[PDB]
Amino acid sequence: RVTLQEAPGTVPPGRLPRHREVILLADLVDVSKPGEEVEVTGIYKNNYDGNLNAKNGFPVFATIIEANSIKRSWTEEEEREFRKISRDRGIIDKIISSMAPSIYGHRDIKTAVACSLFGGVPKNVNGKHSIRGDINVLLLGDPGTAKSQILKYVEKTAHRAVFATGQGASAVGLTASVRKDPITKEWTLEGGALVLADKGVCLIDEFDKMNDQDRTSIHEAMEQQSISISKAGIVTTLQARCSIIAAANPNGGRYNSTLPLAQNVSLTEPILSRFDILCVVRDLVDEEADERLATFVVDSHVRSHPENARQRRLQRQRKKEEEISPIPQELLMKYIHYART
Amino acid sequence: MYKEKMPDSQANLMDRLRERERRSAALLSQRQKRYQQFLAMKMTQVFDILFSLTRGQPYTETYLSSLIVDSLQDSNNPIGTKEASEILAGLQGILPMDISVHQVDGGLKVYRWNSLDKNRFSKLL
Amino acid sequence: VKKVDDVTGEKVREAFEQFLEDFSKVYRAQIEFMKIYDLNTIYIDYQHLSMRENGALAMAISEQYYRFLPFLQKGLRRVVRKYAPELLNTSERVFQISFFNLPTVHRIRDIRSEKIGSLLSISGTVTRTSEVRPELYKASFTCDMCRAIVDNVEQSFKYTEPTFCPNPSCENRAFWTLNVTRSRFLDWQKVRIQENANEIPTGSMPRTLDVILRGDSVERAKPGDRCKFTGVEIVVPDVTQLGLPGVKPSSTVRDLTYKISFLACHVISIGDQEVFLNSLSSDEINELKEMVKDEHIYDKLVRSIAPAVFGHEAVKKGILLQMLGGVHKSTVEGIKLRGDINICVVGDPSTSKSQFLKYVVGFAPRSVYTSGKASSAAGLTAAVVRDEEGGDYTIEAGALMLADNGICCIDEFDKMDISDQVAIHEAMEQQTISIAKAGIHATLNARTSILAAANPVGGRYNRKLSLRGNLNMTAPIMSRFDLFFVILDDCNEKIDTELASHIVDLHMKPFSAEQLRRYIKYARTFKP
Amino acid sequence: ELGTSNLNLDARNLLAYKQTEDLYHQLLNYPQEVISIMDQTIKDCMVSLIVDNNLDYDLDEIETKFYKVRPYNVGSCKGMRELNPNDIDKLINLKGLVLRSTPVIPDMKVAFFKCNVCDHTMAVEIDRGVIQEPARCERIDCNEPNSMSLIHNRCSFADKQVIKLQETPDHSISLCVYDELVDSCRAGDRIEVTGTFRSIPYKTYVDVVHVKKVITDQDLAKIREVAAREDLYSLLARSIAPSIYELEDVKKGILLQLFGGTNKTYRGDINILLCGDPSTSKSQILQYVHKITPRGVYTSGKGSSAVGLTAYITRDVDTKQLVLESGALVLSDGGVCCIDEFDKMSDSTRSVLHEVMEQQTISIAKAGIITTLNARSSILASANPIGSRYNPNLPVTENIDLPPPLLS
Ligand SMILES: Nc1ncnc2c1ncn2[C@@H]1O[C@H](COP(=O)(O)OP(=O)(O)O)[C@@H](O)[C@H]1O
Ligand SMILES: Nc1ncnc2c1ncn2[C@@H]1O[C@H](COP(=O)(O)OP(=O)(O)O)[C@@H](O)[C@H]1O
Ligand SMILES: Nc1ncnc2c1ncn2[C@@H]1O[C@H](COP(=O)(O)OP(=O)(O)O)[C@@H](O)[C@H]1O
Ligand SMILES: [Zn+2]
Ligand SMILES: [Zn+2]
Repeated sequence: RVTLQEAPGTVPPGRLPRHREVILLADLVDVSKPGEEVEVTGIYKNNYDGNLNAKNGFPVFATIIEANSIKRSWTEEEEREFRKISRDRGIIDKIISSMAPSIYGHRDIKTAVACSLFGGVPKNVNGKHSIRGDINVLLLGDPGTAKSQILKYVEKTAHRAVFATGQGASAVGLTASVRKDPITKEWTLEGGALVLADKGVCLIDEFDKMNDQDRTSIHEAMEQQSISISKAGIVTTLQARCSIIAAANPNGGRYNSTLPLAQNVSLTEPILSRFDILCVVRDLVDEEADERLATFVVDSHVRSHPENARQRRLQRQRKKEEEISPIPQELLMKYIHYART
Repeated sequence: MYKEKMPDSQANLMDRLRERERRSAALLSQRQKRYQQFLAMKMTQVFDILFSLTRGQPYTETYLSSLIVDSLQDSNNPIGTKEASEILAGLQGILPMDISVHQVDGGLKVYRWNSLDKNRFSKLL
Repeated sequence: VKKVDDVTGEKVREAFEQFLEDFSKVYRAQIEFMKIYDLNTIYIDYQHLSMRENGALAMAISEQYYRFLPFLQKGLRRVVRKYAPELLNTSERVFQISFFNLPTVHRIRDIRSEKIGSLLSISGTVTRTSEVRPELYKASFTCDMCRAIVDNVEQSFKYTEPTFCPNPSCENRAFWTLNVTRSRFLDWQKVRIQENANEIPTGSMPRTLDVILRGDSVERAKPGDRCKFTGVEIVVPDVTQLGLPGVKPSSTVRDLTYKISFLACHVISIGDQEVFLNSLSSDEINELKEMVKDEHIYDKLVRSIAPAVFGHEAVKKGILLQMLGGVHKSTVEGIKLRGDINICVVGDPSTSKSQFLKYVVGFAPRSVYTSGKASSAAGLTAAVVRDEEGGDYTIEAGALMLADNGICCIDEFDKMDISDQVAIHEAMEQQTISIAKAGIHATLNARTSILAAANPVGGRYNRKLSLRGNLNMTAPIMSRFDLFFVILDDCNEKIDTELASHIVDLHMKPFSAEQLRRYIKYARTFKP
Repeated sequence: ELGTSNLNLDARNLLAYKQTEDLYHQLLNYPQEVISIMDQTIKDCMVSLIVDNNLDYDLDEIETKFYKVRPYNVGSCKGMRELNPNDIDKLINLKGLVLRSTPVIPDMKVAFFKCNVCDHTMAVEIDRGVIQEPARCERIDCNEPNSMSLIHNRCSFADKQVIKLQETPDHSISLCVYDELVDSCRAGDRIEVTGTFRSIPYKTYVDVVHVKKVITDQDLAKIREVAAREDLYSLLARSIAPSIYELEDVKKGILLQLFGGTNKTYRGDINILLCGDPSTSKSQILQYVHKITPRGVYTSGKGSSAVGLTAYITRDVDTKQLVLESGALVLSDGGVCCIDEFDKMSDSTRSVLHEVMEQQTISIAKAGIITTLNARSSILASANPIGSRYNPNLPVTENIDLPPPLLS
């Protein structure tokens, strides 16, 4: 018996994730493990008969799916357009400019975001040695620098993204939680946010203000891309192959330009060593830069305001996308998926 | 903006203020009449509450007035508690034949309305 | 052998069929719409039901609804066979009726045993919900001795086996085989709601109740929503009555305990110029229009917030603007722009800063009042608590999730511990609450406007120093308040004389407070 | 004239008249019989005064309905703990304060049985808590035995509620109420009880028959005489506390605090702080006030906490709503509380005093609980000065260890 949960990027706004019980029979066992994404074909049947008719009010049952076949992929029409795009000279600059178009400036951050989205090669050299393939990014700066809304673009762009807040997270919740099976009464383990974000990206906002233990829980995940646990006799390690994007504020809430980085933050050199790219932001004042930023922001707020009709509205939306980005965003998402694949 | 650039009126500005003054009371009276009509029209959408699910007689006016508010009226057009009390008091005057509530010692106790009909008596407005 | 007939029920069914045939035939158009779109449930406006026979039909149906429902169901299915027999086809006559638009709405406070078996409407804030399940509406059984079949075995609130084998040539009883293919099922859901804040007087605790939903109406209830239900009250067996004092009746031995639950058929959540305007009458439109089409309305509304507090006009403007928060925007990139406005006020221990909070919580359609030291991190955002009916966790609404799309008031803000001030930040800027604790990984709506009150670091305003040294709040939290006021006290005689006069008149005793809610309900929809 | 379904009989008239006192002494063991007789007596009296006297004509609903009578001022008994096993089922009178209420619980009155083979329906009612299932269908044709079945939601029930009351005999007792008596008593109600003391095969509980939600002219003459004499203030100060010499201003202030201001809807809860030297008689005054004033609670700031003052609040599985374990500060509702060692109160506890003194309320928002509680009370407090003695070489504000927001 295996539980299938809604994909992290597919949860509807403001609702808890839905899930169903899936029954694997006839040698269809061990086809999947926690963290894997699968598609299954089966029969929608009811089998929860018993005391439920009297324990809860009125006679009711519960539904399960008995699995028949399961599977853990691109047409030529998509690859042709991808290869058409790939031959453009200087494609890197278009891709970098494509990240979060409504955010003005911060190109040195946008490049890091794009690089983390594409990622590298997890070179398992000779098997006996391994290297993490994903880039870790820390966004440190003063308030009013969009260190948070960038994560609200990675969450909407990457194939599988998980977002968490520093004080709204727990060490058990992020890594893994222990459960007792309702049928076999045995100790069982359920993956946390890092296990869910496997082969994806994990987002942690306000990374500085979380308690020290929840911050410590991220140590193994940032380099081993795995979760090691020993609770209630359960000893196992899960895959947590995800990149981490963290946003934080400096000590006192404003960056002291006259002091080093190793003094402006409550973090420590170990934690900083697990990152690759550190983006330091100053909210310094200047008439020209401020005028540029304000005239960009006011037009962004003009655009985002409301105002075969489906086709016409899609055309108008893509027109607005062209007004601000060189690449259509659906094509960018597909391109990122294809490149990672 | 600066639209009032050259309204070069004569001493008739005093007569303009007379126009402002001497008819303001008429507008206030019209606003009061409009509130009266507001109540006299909302009572048409209230008596269904009384008709539907109240046949006993333990209901004091304090209960029914608090039941007109925090009710179907809690909607695109909310209503106030004192407005609900005014509605419930005006129902007796507008329908003498079915409501004869009397002061007990403090406040009013409302009994089971006879309810000959529902809305045909609104013609008196 | 002829069974006993309900002649009143037959008359009711005939009247209901005549109502269906004569009402104008919009409901027959609804039936055709259901046939076109493959719909299971028909919906009936109660005020349409109450406009035939002076509404006596509706009264009779409502006051004994649990009895008369089968007759109306029979009438409707006869009508559908008369006009749309294809809806009886499967791949077998499942059909539901849902009434809405009740005139009266009843509180959890006013639940009585007299209301049992009658149609009524209630409203309450949802706190916990269970997952949807299938319910055995009508079952069928096959005999065990012989192989006869028994259809249409309605399972009234309990698992019910057939009492006899229909063929007299068989003596089967107390043993049956349940069919799971010819039998038909329906959706099931339970909603656990709470009494609203404006119902309970101060010093009184809110009541809780469990509400039952079935059919397609399920999943339309979300936590934190001021939902509204329509249906009938039904009692269900209870096991917690044991140990109570007083004589308990017995059946002969068997137990006969009960507890009260509400079954609702229609679900709606309370909440674009023309849509709103078409729901108001001419006089209502005129009354709302006077408050909009006048030259000085802005100053008039400024001079109307909290009329008991003298002076302090800046905060009166601020609260008025906060109550009409900005339009929320979503970028073509999908990034969302926050629209709600936060306000912080700091004053000396003498200036009336708490009365603004009390006026807001007493006036706002949705509002929650709390104290800085009394509040905690879990009590503001959301609480991770073990759920009933299972071993998994489930959220509970904190101070921020409650009064969503409303104003949240916090007093003694500077007294709050920083570790539980931090959690308010995400709601203050992202309008969301993110949870990654104990099997919950969802992100919740936190569209709330934060209103706070605080005191300087030394209680008194140390007027020797500047604004920088008199506040313990750091830059990150100060940056998130769209408006920020520091009000002071001075020994000016002309001010203190009037202040004394009015604060003494208080102890001696343009637009009314009721009108402001009506105005805001119209104003809030605009998108400049 | 009244459309009411019951009459509150002025049971103090039973003691004001001789034969009714004898009736009380006879009735002490049999209230139910007299109440049942009085129901029919009321119906007959109504019928007579309406039609026999030809004064009214509205009779039908009164004729058909059932009435009750509730005596509300019966003479009190010897006290709850003094009641004997043979005092059970006797009419009793008690007093106290209500704390908690259970939700509305329906109690069976009518049973609706339907025959499951011919749909015939029988009306069955409960007599003395007994359900009698019909053995066979009553129809001449349908004689199938045991075919009668009960439809749960076509039955009729009545409201039953359990209310918790802290009783003070002339300990807590959980009362029982039925019919319109439910939800008439709520948390915090000041209650006098007239009903039946019960213990049945054995928990002690009261079947309430009525509930009350609440001197000589020579005393008036004495009050007027004391008020008229010119030394009224001097005499009052002199007689309040003999062990404390002089201190006219302190006497006047504390007596004024006992008098209290006017309450309008703006309370009059006067609060006084003693900042004298740490050897002046101040504990002797507060300890005496705790005994002379109408009863309150005596507390100390050092020996108190935030939970100790306000309350402990938690949900309940049985009640399905929040319940409170009242603290001293809320227990003093409407009375007077004394707080020694006010300078030693913890900061978290001191934060509670703010909203208490500013709005007479306490708002709490924690995990699963969001509610406000009323704590309207007057606070008399004593606080030693900073150091071993009051030092006039320092400012008066600096001699007190209370922050400006609390001190001002
Ligand atoms: N460089 C920028 N260009 C355009 N808009 C910006 C920029 N920086 C910040 N903003 C605006 O300011 C807000 C910053 O939100 P947030 O990400 O919470 O700030 P931070 O995380 O830096 O404290 C965003 O809503 C965004 O619209
Ligand atoms: N402008 C005003 N009008 C009326 N009353 C006022 C005004 N300013 C102050 N007050 C009175 O002073 C008191 C101030 O209390 P407040 O400063 O709100 O306490 P806290 O600082 O604990 O919130 C209020 O009870 C109020 O009655
Ligand atoms: N004016 C006075 N009248 C009666 N007793 C007094 C007076 N002044 C001091 N005392 C006595 O001095 C002792 C000290 O009491 P008090 O000063 O009230 O508290 P503390 O011992 O905490 O300072 C008490 O036993 C009291 O009887
Ligand atoms: Zn058979
Ligand atoms: Zn029969």
